[PDB]
Amino acid sequence: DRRRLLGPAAAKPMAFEQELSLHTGFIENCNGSALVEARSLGHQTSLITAVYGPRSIRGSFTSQGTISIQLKNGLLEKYNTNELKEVSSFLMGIFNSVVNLSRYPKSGIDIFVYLTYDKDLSQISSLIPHCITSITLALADAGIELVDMAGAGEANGTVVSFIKNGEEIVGFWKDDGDDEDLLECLDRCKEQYNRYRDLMISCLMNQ
Amino acid sequence: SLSVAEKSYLYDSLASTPSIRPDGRLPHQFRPIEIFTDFLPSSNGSSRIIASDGSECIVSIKSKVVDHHVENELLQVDVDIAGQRDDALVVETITSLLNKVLKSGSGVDSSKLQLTKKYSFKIFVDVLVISSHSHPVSLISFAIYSALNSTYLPKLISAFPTFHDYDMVKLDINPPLVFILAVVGNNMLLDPAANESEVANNGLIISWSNGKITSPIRSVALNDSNVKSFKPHLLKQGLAMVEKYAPDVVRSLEN
Amino acid sequence: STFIFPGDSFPVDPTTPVKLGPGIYCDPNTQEIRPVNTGVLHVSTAYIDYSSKRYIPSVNDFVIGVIIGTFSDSYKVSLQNFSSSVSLSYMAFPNASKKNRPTLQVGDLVYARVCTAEKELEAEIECFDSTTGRDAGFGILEDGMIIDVNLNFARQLLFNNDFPLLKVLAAHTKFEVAIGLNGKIWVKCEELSNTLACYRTIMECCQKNDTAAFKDIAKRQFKEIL
Amino acid sequence: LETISVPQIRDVMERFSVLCNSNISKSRAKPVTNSSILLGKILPREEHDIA
Amino acid sequence: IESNKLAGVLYESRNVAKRRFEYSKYRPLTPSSEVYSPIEKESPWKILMYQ
Amino acid sequence: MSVQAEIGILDHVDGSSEFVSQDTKVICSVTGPIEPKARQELPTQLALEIIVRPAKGVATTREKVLEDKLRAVLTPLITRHCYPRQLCQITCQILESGEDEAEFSLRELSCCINAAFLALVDAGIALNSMCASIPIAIIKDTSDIIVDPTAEQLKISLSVHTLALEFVNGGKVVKNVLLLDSNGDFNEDQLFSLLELGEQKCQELVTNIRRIIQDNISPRL
Amino acid sequence: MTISQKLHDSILHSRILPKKALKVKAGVRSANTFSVLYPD
Amino acid sequence: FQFPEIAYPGKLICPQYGTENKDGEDIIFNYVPGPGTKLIQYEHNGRTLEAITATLVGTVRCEEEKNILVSVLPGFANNLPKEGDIVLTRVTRLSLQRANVEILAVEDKPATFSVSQASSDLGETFRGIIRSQDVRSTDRDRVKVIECFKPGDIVRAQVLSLGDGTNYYLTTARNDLGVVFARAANGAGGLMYATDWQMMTSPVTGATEKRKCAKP
Amino acid sequence: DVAIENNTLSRYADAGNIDTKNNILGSNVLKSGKTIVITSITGGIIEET
Amino acid sequence: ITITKRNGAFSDSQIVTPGELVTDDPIWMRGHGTYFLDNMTYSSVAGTVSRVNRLLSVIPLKGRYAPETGDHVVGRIAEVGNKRWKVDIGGKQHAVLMLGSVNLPGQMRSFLKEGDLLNAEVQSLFQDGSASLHTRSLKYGKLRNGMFCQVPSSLIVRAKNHTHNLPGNITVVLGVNGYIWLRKTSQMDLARDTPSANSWQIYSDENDPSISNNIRQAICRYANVIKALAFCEIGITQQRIVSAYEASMVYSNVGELIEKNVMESIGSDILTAEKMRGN
RNA sequence: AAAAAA
Ligand SMILES: [Mg+2]
Repeated sequence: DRRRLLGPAAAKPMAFEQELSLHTGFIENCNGSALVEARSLGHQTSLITAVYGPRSIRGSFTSQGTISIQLKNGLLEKYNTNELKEVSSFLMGIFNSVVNLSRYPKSGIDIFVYLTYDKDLSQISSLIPHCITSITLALADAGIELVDMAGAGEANGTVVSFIKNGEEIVGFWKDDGDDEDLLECLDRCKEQYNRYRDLMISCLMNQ
Repeated sequence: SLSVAEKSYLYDSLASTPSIRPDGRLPHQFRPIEIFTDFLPSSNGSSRIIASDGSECIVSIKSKVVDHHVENELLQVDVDIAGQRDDALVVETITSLLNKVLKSGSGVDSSKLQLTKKYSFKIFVDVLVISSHSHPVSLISFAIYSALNSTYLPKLISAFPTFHDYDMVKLDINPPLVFILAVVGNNMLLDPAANESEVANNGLIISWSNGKITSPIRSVALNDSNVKSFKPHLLKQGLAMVEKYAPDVVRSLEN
Repeated sequence: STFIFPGDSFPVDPTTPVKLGPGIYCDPNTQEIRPVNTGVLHVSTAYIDYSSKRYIPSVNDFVIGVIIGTFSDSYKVSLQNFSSSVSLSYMAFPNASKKNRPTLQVGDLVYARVCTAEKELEAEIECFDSTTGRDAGFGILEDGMIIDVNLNFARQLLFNNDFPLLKVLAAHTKFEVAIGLNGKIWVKCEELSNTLACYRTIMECCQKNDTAAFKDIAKRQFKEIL
Repeated sequence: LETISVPQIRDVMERFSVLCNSNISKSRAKPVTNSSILLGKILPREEHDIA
Repeated sequence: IESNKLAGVLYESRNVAKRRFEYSKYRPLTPSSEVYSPIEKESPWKILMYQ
Repeated sequence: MSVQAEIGILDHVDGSSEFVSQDTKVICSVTGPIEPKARQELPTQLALEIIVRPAKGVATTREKVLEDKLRAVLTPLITRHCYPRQLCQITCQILESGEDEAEFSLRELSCCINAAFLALVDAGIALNSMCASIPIAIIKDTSDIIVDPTAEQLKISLSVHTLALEFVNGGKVVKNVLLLDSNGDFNEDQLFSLLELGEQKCQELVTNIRRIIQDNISPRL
Repeated sequence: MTISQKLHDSILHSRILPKKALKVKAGVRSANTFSVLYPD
Repeated sequence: FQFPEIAYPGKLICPQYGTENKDGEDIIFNYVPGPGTKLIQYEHNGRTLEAITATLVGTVRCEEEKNILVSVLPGFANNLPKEGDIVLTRVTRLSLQRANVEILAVEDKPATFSVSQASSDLGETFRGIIRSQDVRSTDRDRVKVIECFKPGDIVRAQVLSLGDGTNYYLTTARNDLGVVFARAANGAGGLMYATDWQMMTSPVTGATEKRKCAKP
Repeated sequence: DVAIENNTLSRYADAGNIDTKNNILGSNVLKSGKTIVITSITGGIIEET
Repeated sequence: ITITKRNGAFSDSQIVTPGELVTDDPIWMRGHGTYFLDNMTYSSVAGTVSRVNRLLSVIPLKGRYAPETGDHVVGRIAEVGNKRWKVDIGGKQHAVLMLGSVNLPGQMRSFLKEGDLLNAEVQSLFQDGSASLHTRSLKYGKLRNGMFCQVPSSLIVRAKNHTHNLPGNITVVLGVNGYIWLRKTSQMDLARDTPSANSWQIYSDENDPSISNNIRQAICRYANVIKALAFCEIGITQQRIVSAYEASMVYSNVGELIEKNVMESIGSDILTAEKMRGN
């Protein structure tokens, strides 16, 4: 590789109570940033979300804004690049309802979400509600108008995102798990949403 | 790319209580398709599907031999869309989605591809989308389904590697189906047209295996403009809609 | 000879007023005069002669350009490859007109002089001198052949009349010629064999660069085609 | 404004007051400290200078 | 002829030859290149003002 | 430290040069002032496009460092405000490593500097002053300072160095140090002892360079 | 690009990591389950 | 105001219309959305409802102009070049019939300015074009652009028309508009100050360059 | 000012509980002023001949 | 859902092919599809030999829409720059629409923007074959109050009037380019050709506030029959549409017309009816 | 995305 330093190509790699921590506005490189850390049982997750925008696009005739989300692997190389694109597509399907696009014509908002540390003692399903929490904080910190606070929860691999105080749904992610958990997951994630919502609102007011 | 005058017309027409589709279809009607099978001798299985809008998808089924103890995934689905990159956002999304739809521990029996206690058949599924005027996730799904129904592999000889030089094995399995739904106002829609998805408030991707709803189940945004939140009753309605009209489409594609 | 190097001290005393020129640079802050090129300093007037294959737009310079584009406001003419374009106005032609525009296609050779040439602005040329009877050979150059040479060989050929090129070529053949200061030389004859004979001479003379070797090369070149 | 009913303004206000009281007024969850799990200690560090 | 463009030229030539003159009053309301008139605009004083 | 150099070996380029030192041979070429790309345009100053390719393989991050270090030297040399909104393409191709290219890149760096400056002269670009670069190394055992070493002298060397100085007034007075690179274990005393021998040897190559230009430029005029 | 190379070159030239410090001292695993022992 | 003072994104502020009883007559308060607010639709009791909802975290301000305007003020984006505003720009390139620049900051209203943060090495920064006829009111026909502006010089101007979605159209016709900050020799020399309206001098090297200067 | 966090992202962060999934041999988090730096060290094995 | 599973597989008119000599007579005038080489005329495309008067040409079996002066076409705005509009009429090139070729009442994006459909007339032609659009008429303008559908350009022949009124209170705009627009019959549509023998709302983006379901399903059904006639490669005329719309009334639900066996039924019905009462 | 007659 003439772009980076990959080293010797003839070598081989190595072969062998909910708690939240929220911090926003700690990056001066962008317009809005957020830090989300969650520790539960034997599984903790720490990720960082950066928001760059809204910045004008030359020649753009779009009467509304354009959101782009990309997930990255900060340290541990676990999640496939194909799967990262899938979640990104899912995340954009959420905030396109959340973000007031009519406010930013001829403009675009780029969202970078760095997945730093994730310990585990499906798989990426559990990180999804934390990514939504991070982005919604980073957007609100950046100054981007949001119609409502976006939040979600993970119950038996079934992720569902809520707005308008859980009355409606802005995203639904079902992978593996089992059946007939429709009513249960909707009630369990709604509790996680309300919990994540109040902590998100408190996070923006305090600092 | 429709004008606002068209979008405002189609929305008011679809969001109405007696929802009128632009083509007259009922919320459960499917557009007429055409499926060709077994047209590739070099491959173990093949399929081709033509849609109403002119959408086309070619799916090829090939296989090899490898240890199933060193390989957890015996089913690899690759998607190549014409005029699109291999690292494109939509391409890698569908590539990742179909792999979850067809997986050894999701919607596909792993014992079916089991020959011996040591070696087993690994199936390579290739997808070539010639034309796409909408979300091909449902179109490709019907193509992979018909491709796995008509498949021929080298026939085994011993038990628990050698193969039969002439006679072949026909893989009989129940491949999963993926039905994309459109959420417009308070009404649910099956098989969204090109122009319908551009005004739809939201959308649903629902899978189907063994006469029952199964994972993956996603909520995709069919557009980037008129995307709005939806009530939970629409998800229960949509799922039930797929549930009752699935034995009809399965029965049709069976012949 | 007195050879000069960039950064060296300037021999000329700052007491007596001396007009500037190409080759020397006036520092916008320290106000000191220093050489920026390598060559021979000529003091009559103060300038430095240095070897350069690349031409730069300058006032009152005869150049041979090629039309690379035709706009509504002016012409886009390239005096040299990869260099920035030059603006040739429609009114820069003799017997100009308002509605009616001069007839020039893309690729036509034009012999014009540079009127206004700013460092930070697009240069401009005019197909009529300001002025020398309006006819110094200015205008469209029909047919013929052009040759790329260094700027040193071009200026000495046009200005200095002691240069044994037009003198030695006139004896071998009768022809009309136009020389630009951008390293372009346009020569047209009657028979094609004569034009080819002239091209091969200048090509060899520019390479060897010898004043007394002009007659020797011209003798063997014209006898080679026969 | 004279087209729309005036007492309806009192109606949509009462339906607005009963909307807020039955929505944002109800929220209860056990208080959780914002103590750092991993990077929360060092990332939002206040800028200090040394001489 | 050698460029096969003769059919087009004779076509455009006939359309030139069939050009009909008509007074400004009895001119067609739709502007065309097949009918000529001194004034082709209903309000010719409009373009005079904006100039 | 006997070297060899030629001027104007390339035809279709505005200016070129071919530098030879020991075994490392780096040929350079310069085209400008020419039309710049939209992304390279500088409203006031002059844009510099520097390209350095190795003798074997394709240009990697190693050569990206060589381009970055070479840029630091040629930048203050050229009077950028003489050519507003313009481009200068400087390409340095290494013909032979003349050393161990995997471990040391400081020999080729000095040669890329020398060849580039000569090309700048040939192309006829506005230069504020002159320049000269020499490779220096310090052996672990002998602990002596060697100016312009060889390949075998680098393998047993403790620390490698690179010096490039700017010269004014007949190539005698030093205006400022343009580039000073050092790699390996060395103290402060060895540093000031490096410039003591370096500045002496630099001026030796400056006056050596000056006479090369005279022999090539003068016959053209 | 430059930083990645500058970090690699400086570490290499500052003599921080010897090639002997990267030598892998292997071991064996025999069945008694499986017990692993290393030479000391 | 009987309405919540502090508002997070998604918090209900006030309904569509409002009214009160005073002086024996009904006064109608008309609530209209503003910067930070968004009129959306909610459902309750099987009946639709429209109410003003804040979209940005901050304090709610209810003001009236010679109707009640509901807006939310954060603790930049809203600021955008509009016809009549004064804008500080920097010359990117000079042509013969015009002079294009890039927008850096915009003057506020009662000095204070609003700095637009963008990358100047990309082109994401707003670009603007100053016509040759918009240089000065004196002799609008013939104007030498070389003797007016210069690459790198800072120019204070006022935007006339936005035109298309690419370039803004400015002007320096009035006295308080023109080249503000500039240096000798395209920035190579020392700093220069504005004396005469058509002359800029440098009280350091004694250099004088012809520019279009504003009034101190 | 310089404040760091070493061995926080490594698998050898905790003596008792060792991460079976994490392949990081050594790590460091650094923040000098506004700029933050996160370093992770991984490894590999190659046959030398 | 309908499927089709097939396994194992995937005064005369002269037919000519590229390279074939059509005639050895240099007298004829060279037209389209033919190139001249040494007094011989060769065909450049594959199709039928068209001999009309002095003009000799070859008609291709299939080709994009060729714009002619006076053609009533329906187009979509592709891009807007300077003082012009470039409209897509489904031709080889984008038709152009000058600012002086529209109606200004008493920032061009406030009138027409990317995505907007419109009907216009080909005012003139450029040398490259591009068409110059002209919307200055009471019959032309920005399109609304309906739905768009596309049929092959070779299925709609030129006519004196391309805007027809149909039973069901809807109106069709049969463009020569194949682009068709169905809409609710307005005041202009009702009385247009009749009063002849007897303005800021024209660029509005909003449709008619009151669209009855009787018209929506009419617009819907009229669209299904047109694309059905196109499915059978039948030339669409105002009579073919009305007949198909009436012949499709035997099907209660409108959605049943989307089927292949149903479309070919309506198509064959008109072909046999016009053949029976035509002779 | 200027052009032709007088
Ligand atoms: Mg592809």
